Amino acid sequence: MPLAKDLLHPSPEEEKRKHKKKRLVQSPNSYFMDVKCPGCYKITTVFSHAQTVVLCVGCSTVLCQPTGGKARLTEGCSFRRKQH
Amino acid sequence: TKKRRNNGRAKKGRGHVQPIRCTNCACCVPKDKAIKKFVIRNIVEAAAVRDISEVSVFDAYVLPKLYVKLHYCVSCAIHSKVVRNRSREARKDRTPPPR
Amino acid sequence: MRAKWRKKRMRRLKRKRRKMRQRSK
Amino acid sequence: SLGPQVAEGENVFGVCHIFASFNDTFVHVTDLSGKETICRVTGGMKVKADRDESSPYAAMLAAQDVAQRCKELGITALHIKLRATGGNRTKTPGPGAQSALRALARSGMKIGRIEDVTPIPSDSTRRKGGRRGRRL
Amino acid sequence: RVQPIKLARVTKVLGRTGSQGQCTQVRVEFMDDTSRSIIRNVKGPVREGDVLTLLESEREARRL
Amino acid sequence: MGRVRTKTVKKAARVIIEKYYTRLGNDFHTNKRVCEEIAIIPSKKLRNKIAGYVTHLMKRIQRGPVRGISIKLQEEERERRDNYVPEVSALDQEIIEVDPDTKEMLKLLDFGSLSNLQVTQPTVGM
Amino acid sequence: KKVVDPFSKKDWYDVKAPAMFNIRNIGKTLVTRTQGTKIASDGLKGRVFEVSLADLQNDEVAFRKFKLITEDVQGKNCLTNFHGMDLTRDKMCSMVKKWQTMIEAHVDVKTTDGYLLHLFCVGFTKKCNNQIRKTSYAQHQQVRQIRKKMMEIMTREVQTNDLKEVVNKLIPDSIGKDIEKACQSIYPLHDVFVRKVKMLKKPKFELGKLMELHG
RNA sequence: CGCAAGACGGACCAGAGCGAAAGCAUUUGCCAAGAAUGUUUUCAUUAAUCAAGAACGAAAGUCGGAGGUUCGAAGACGAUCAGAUACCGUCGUAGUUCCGACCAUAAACGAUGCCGACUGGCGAUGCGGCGGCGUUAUUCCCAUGACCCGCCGGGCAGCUUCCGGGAAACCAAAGUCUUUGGGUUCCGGGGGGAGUAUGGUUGCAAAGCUGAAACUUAAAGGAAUUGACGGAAGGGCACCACC
Ligand SMILES: [Mg+2]
Ligand SMILES: [Mg+2]
Ligand SMILES: [Mg+2]
Ligand SMILES: [Mg+2]
Ligand SMILES: [Mg+2]
Ligand SMILES: [Mg+2]
Ligand SMILES: [Mg+2]
Ligand SMILES: [Mg+2]
Ligand SMILES: [Mg+2]
Ligand SMILES: [Mg+2]
Ligand SMILES: [Mg+2]
Ligand SMILES: [Mg+2]
Ligand SMILES: [Mg+2]
Ligand SMILES: [Mg+2]
Ligand SMILES: [Mg+2]
Ligand SMILES: [Mg+2]
Ligand SMILES: [Mg+2]
Ligand SMILES: [Mg+2]
Ligand SMILES: [Mg+2]
Ligand SMILES: [Mg+2]
Ligand SMILES: [Mg+2]
Ligand SMILES: [Mg+2]
Ligand SMILES: [Mg+2]
Ligand SMILES: [Mg+2]
Ligand SMILES: [Mg+2]
Ligand SMILES: [Mg+2]
Ligand SMILES: [Mg+2]
Ligand SMILES: [Mg+2]
Ligand SMILES: [Mg+2]
Ligand SMILES: [Mg+2]
Ligand SMILES: [Mg+2]
Ligand SMILES: [Mg+2]
Ligand SMILES: [Mg+2]
Ligand SMILES: [Mg+2]
Ligand SMILES: [Mg+2]
Ligand SMILES: [Mg+2]
Ligand SMILES: [Mg+2]
Ligand SMILES: [Mg+2]
Ligand SMILES: [Mg+2]
Ligand SMILES: [Mg+2]
Ligand SMILES: [Mg+2]
Ligand SMILES: [Mg+2]
Ligand SMILES: [Mg+2]
Ligand SMILES: [Mg+2]
Ligand SMILES: [Mg+2]
Repeated sequence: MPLAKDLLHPSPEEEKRKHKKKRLVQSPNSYFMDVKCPGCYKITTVFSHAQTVVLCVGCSTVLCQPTGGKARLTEGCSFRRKQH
Repeated sequence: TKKRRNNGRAKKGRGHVQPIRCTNCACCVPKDKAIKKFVIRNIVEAAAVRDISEVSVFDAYVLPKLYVKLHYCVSCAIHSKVVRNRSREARKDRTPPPR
Repeated sequence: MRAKWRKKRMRRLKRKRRKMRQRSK
Repeated sequence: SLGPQVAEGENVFGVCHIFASFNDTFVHVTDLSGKETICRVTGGMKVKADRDESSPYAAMLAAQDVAQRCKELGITALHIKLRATGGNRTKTPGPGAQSALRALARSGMKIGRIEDVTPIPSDSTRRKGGRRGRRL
Repeated sequence: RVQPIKLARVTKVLGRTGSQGQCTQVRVEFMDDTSRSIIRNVKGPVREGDVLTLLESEREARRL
Repeated sequence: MGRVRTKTVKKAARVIIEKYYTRLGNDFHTNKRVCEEIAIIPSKKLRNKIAGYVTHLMKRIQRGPVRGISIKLQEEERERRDNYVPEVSALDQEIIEVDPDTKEMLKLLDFGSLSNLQVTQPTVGM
Repeated sequence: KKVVDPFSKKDWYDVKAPAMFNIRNIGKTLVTRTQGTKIASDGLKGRVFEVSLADLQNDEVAFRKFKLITEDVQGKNCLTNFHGMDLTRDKMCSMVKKWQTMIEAHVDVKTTDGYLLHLFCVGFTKKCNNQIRKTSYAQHQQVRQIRKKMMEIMTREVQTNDLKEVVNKLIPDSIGKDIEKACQSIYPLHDVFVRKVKMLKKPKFELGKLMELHG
């Protein structure tokens, strides 16, 4: 801290290290993604921190798993961030 | 006036700790306020080790150690010169004495 | 102690006096 | 005082049980099983004042008195089991301990495997003395 | 209850112990097996190298 | 006994050596005469103790330098070693080579030659 | 007993060890010879000898004291059988040190014989070679899982065996050697032993089964 | 060598953890409870502090059963001493332990009400999450665990300094205060008489809660400084000290 930091224009890489509530505008750390299992072929889109066992609408018994944070996928291929 | 920041005791974030008896006084002090000492020494003395290592039945024998854990009340630990009273600012050293 | 024992002595005298009073009446 | 029918090279083994309290010290000695016993000498037999009953000299006077008796029968080498008082108490050997142990290595015997044995409790009963300890 | 005399030679003087500082700590050899060594407490003015005389070589005194 | 020279004996003997160093040899009986000539010591007993410390200091100064006496003949050999040293006519050279994270520190300062590279063992010190 | 010279009435004996051990001669005992009714062979049974391992195999470590009771005498020979192992004190006291976690377990089991054992185990977490934190503490669920594994392994290795095969595993301690490798994908656990074995119930005598061991 | 009983869970055990506080440590199982963390889930002011009232409340102590190993008020002796109704020693009742009812106190202490905002640096540490070069274990894997390097929450703490404050010891709060006002609850007014007298109330009892006045007095007290002393510690010294 230099006693002259300017707050209206924070660092584009520091603004992403502070907690989600504590940056100039609030912004979630979650995102949406299109999972694509091997085998049966559908493009079901899942939340990141899913906390539900989702299913592919077909030939899968499972598609992601709940954890303390981000869901862990079994074999889901693409999972592109959907970027809107 | 207050003499120690920690009241001469380890307890923080706790209500009670089970006591423990001194080893010579048989007093009754908290397990975190007592003065502990681990002692590891040969079962033989260093004067005798060359005589006992001379009349073994076996050729290679490394004699056993004696492990003992001691706890002292404060009065008995000061009467037995285990610790000494220290200068006022020299009271805030936590590192154990040099070997 | 001297506060402890003062308290104890006052307590025992108070007991004696209360007994005397309530036994008188 | 006959012994085994072999005495030439090998060593007929035994066991010591040095009990070394303050107040007094015992040098026992038994056979290899512990059950049957041989001469037993204690520091208070050798000295005539209570204050001396545990001292390095009273212990050195006892170790020899046991060594001569054992050598008289069959026992040439000895195993050692060293005892403090134990049982919610001192659990450190008294002043006779070191002194009796050297005093039979010097007087003929041969020392075997030496071990420490003293009753240590897993949280025993309440120790004598009072909550404020035995003050002096 | 019977032990012969032993003759030791002083090899080093350690310090002057005793309550009035009267006796002297000293380390001795044994003049038959120079391998042995004990620490003894003498009463007169020892120098270095002179032959003491021990009436019981088995003891080893450790303070005043 | 004692024999702990006082600070009035250890200050004469320090000035005298600074002023007269080329007379004060290494024996005591000649120094006992030089000191009697140069300064005024108002006693025989003091004169001898001063001239007896002078000899100690002289024996010591025929080794390395002592930290109370600045003599002329021993300054210049330090002045030399500060003016230059027997080691090099070249500089310790510009031709020296370094490793990553500094190539990019220069990539934003524009350097392009005389370097090297080695990505260090892959976790912090152990 | 202070009648004249009670040591001129004693007879010496031998003491052998079961045929798993190399040095099969433990030592000697002694006993008052047969008198009015207290026959000596009565007095030579139920004697427990505690014998370090090194005086049996001659090639293994000096801790691991075994115990041997006698069961019958055959002409100045005391024949003995397994009774339970322990560990010497100082080895134990010198494993237990600060900034660690001492994991312990125990089970009750039978051999294929009626020998009802009561085992004990002990293990200590490891400071990994590359560490910097001054402590090597385990959580509680990891401890619990390790205990489950330690009880499970230690029961398999006994239930399927006769007394002789389990003693043959105890001699080099293959048990702790196996557990140290099993519990390594939870917490490295640098030290594992079988600190004690107690014999609880033992079946009928069967002299012939005894002489199987000493054959 | 073996049997029985009751209490106690050492070493690991830490300026570590959990709980509203008192308090809580052998294994395994069952029962409900909880903080923190993650969230692009839901309701939409539901909140803070609280007279009256209410739950828990160490040890001792009371009442009725069961038990009774160790320790041990009272007590009986033995020493020590001028005396010793004490310190020390041997013995020993109530008690100490469990079940059911009472009791509501403690240096119950961080001697420091609770809720919210702002104001320096540094390393560690327990829980959760996220990112990352190696090493390591299992099936060669991936997943996961042990380690190593950072970041984010909230937690017990520590070092540091002319932020500032204070009578100072000292405190990152005991700061943002004569440049005085974020919200609200309990409570102090020189020292003693005195937590006494009395009235009420609760309790089987022991006692708790609420609680005066007459009268008497120039000080009682807090932090720090310099001495003198100590049957306190570390060095050193003298035949007006000793050996
Ligand atoms: Mg004070
Ligand atoms: Mg907490
Ligand atoms: Mg608190
Ligand atoms: Mg408390
Ligand atoms: Mg005292
Ligand atoms: Mg029990
Ligand atoms: Mg335990
Ligand atoms: Mg914990
Ligand atoms: Mg109220
Ligand atoms: Mg209670
Ligand atoms: Mg009670
Ligand atoms: Mg009642
Ligand atoms: Mg009863
Ligand atoms: Mg009495
Ligand atoms: Mg008196
Ligand atoms: Mg009396
Ligand atoms: Mg008494
Ligand atoms: Mg008693
Ligand atoms: Mg009460
Ligand atoms: Mg109540
Ligand atoms: Mg109160
Ligand atoms: Mg209060
Ligand atoms: Mg606040
Ligand atoms: Mg973590
Ligand atoms: Mg933290
Ligand atoms: Mg200031
Ligand atoms: Mg701070
Ligand atoms: Mg702060
Ligand atoms: Mg802090
Ligand atoms: Mg404030
Ligand atoms: Mg303010
Ligand atoms: Mg404010
Ligand atoms: Mg007032
Ligand atoms: Mg007055
Ligand atoms: Mg008052
Ligand atoms: Mg009041
Ligand atoms: Mg009233
Ligand atoms: Mg009322
Ligand atoms: Mg009433
Ligand atoms: Mg009032
Ligand atoms: Mg004051
Ligand atoms: Mg001193
Ligand atoms: Mg003198
Ligand atoms: Mg005089
Ligand atoms: Mg004299």
